[PDB]
Amino acid sequence: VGTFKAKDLIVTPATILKEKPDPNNLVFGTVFTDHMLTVEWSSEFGWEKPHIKPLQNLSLHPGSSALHYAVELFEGLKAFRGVDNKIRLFQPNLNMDRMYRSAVRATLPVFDKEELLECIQQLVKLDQEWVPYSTSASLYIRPTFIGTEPSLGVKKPTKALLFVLLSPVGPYFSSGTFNPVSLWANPKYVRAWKGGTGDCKMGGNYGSSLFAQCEAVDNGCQQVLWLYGEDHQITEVGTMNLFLYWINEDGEEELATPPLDGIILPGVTRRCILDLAHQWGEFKVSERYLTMDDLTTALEGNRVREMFGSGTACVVCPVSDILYKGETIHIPTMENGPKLASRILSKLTDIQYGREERDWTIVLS
Amino acid sequence: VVGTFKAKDLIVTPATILKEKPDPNNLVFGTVFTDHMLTVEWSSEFGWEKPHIKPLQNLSLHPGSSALHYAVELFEGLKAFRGVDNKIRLFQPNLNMDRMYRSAVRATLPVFDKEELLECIQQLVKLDQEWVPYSTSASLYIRPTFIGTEPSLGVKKPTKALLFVLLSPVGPYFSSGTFNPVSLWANPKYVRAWKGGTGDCKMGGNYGSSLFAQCEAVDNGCQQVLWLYGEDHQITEVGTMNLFLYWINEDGEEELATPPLDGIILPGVTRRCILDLAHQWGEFKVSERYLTMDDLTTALEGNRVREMFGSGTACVVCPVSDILYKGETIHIPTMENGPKLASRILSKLTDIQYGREERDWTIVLS
Ligand SMILES: CCCc1cc(=O)n2nc(NCc3c(F)cc(Cl)cc3F)c(C#N)c2[nH]1
Ligand SMILES: CCCc1cc(=O)n2nc(NCc3c(F)cc(Cl)cc3F)c(C#N)c2[nH]1
Ligand SMILES: *Cc1c(COP(=O)(O)O)cnc(C)c1O
Ligand SMILES: *Cc1c(COP(=O)(O)O)cnc(C)c1O
Ligand SMILES: [Mg+2]
Repeated sequence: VGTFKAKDLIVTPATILKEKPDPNNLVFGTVFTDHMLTVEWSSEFGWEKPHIKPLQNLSLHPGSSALHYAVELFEGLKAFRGVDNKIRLFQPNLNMDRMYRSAVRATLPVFDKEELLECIQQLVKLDQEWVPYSTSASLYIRPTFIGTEPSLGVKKPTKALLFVLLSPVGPYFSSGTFNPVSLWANPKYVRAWKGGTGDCKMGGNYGSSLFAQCEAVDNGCQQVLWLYGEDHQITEVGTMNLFLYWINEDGEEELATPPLDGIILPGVTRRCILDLAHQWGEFKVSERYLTMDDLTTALEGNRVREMFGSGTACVVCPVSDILYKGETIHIPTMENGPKLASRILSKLTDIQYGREERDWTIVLS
Repeated sequence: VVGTFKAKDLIVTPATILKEKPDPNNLVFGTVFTDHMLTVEWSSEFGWEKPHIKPLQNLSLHPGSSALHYAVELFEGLKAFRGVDNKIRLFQPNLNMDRMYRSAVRATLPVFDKEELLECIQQLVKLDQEWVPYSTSASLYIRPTFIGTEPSLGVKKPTKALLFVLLSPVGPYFSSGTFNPVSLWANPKYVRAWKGGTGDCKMGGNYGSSLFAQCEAVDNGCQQVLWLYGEDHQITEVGTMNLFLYWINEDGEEELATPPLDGIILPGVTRRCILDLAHQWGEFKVSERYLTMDDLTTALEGNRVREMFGSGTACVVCPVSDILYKGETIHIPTMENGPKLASRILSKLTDIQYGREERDWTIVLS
């Protein structure tokens, strides 16, 4: 039981460097930088020294448990080139906390969160010219942790690989504006269950999503609204946390989001939005159950203001419609500004690009 | 695009150095691999490439491959058996091809021609046929595997995939080669699968989530997990195996019971074979029915339980001796009852697998 250390980094620079992309023509998660971080683990010898080396294919035994039994987890965070040309990470300690917690739940080996964050800092530093020269683009950082056990028994792995990829990305939507989405709400598909891994960023949570999203697209919708339970609770939207801004049953202005009862991924963006809403103290902030009946009752009383997803790749993604029980239900998000969604995006973007000082950002090592 | 690969297009790159075969008595499940593997690449742009049989070697995967990030992956498990007549047989391999195809559609992995995949698997086993053990208690495990190799990090249907097949010689699941009854850990805190989920498919995402509960079982002195579901603590599966209960039921009737295929149970090939045999014998009631922990503890207090066992490909029939539940150890008298039915099932399935009797369930290697 132990950790790799950043002071042990072995750095092998690429001798052929790739052209950087146009920061205005960027598709999320498609372009990769020159270098990656890799760290090997075995039960026999523990953590090997960490390597920063050229981006390359992984060489994996075909029996590797990541390939058979989804022994795998990941993270997602961003580096931003500030208005002052200082590169900043955003809330990276929250990602290290979540990745450590996911590793325990996956039965992958633990590591020192500060050692991994310093290894990520050194990788971004080497590839810093990849952090785009744009106030609407960023560098996506993908820490990934896989079982590489070369045996077909279903068991805790005795071999693993932790690696980090970098990808320059633009706005999630090419327009760089709000592209409000239609949601497909079919209770036939359930993303997560009590006693499952839905509250960890484990790869096994995401395999089911593709089929339901393909069905959404066949029915003229862009994303899945994940429903849970006999009362059709609204939980998450695609790969994003779900917020509802409304007048509640008590006549109170409220920002509501489902609570962390085991079927909700505790998003870093979700945490930030709840912290902002509590700080502003302008309306009620509630982690509470929201059902489709709660929503349709509110819509018929003109009580709904905004619905939006939260997540790293999109930040704030408004919802305009839900298809449920054969009816298209309009959500008036875009007819209400969307004032709160816009205020949140502006605040987070100002912090990310260093337009205001914050404890939420760390300058590049 | 090429809609499916064909076996007639197989490219064979033989290994030039062959490995020493293992002792068929000293085999740990899924640890030893044969000389060759099958690989077939797919892209949305061009469809399926030609299939390759080549030496076992590492895969070269883009680190963004969706199998590694979002568990875009599934597998199968089936066996080849060297008969008492030295003919190698497969056991209902078309059921595995059907299950794998159905899982691929649910995963959004590309379709393939099930007959062409089975012919490629036959050619791979034929090349590595000396790996099929010279033992009536050992077999060759076949692991078809299908992974998303999409390099991009969006959560989306893959535009690149790899279908591959590994072979692994395996002995009895336990080195003793006799029944090693297990103790089960029953904790309703963890759930394997749920209604609206993918528990009825061999998708890798069903297994990664299970390891934590298995580790908790082991540190509480148990070998396997009894998977509970719902407010009434339905008993569903035992480890990675289907669950059978042989008992006198609530109505006083001798009964072999197993949970029903309601979407949270893997539809095991061994499970369906056991139900088919039990219906054919007609010596007791055969029921696909819900079973709860209360049903089981009530039966045990009434001395109504005869045998409990798992069914699956790697073990065939795996008896259960004990369950740890609500802080108490509950003895299951499987081994004090022979176990007569478990032994009879094992003997019948092994007689079919090793060609001691003719069966529509076996196919001789082409
Ligand atoms: C898994 C981590 C990487 C990642 C991959 C991926 O494919 N997506 N897609 C995202 N947004 C699509 C989307 C939308 F555009 C709108 C709504 Cl309401 C809901 C929604 F999910 C986001 C985000 N944020 C994201 N992140
Ligand atoms: C996933 C497919 C490959 C595979 C991997 C693996 O680790 N196992 N372990 C198995 N048997 C352990 C076990 C037991 F020994 C006894 C009982 Cl009651 C329940 C049980 F699961 C079996 C079987 N059959 C199996 N198959
Ligand atoms: C990552 C993730 C979230 C939250 O994303 P953040 O980028 O941490 O805000 C929500 N739901 C799912 C399924 C996720 O994978
Ligand atoms: C593979 C598997 C079984 C057994 O299926 P067979 O086709 O008999 O090998 C049972 N339960 C689970 C969860 C499985 O993965
Ligand atoms: Mg054909």
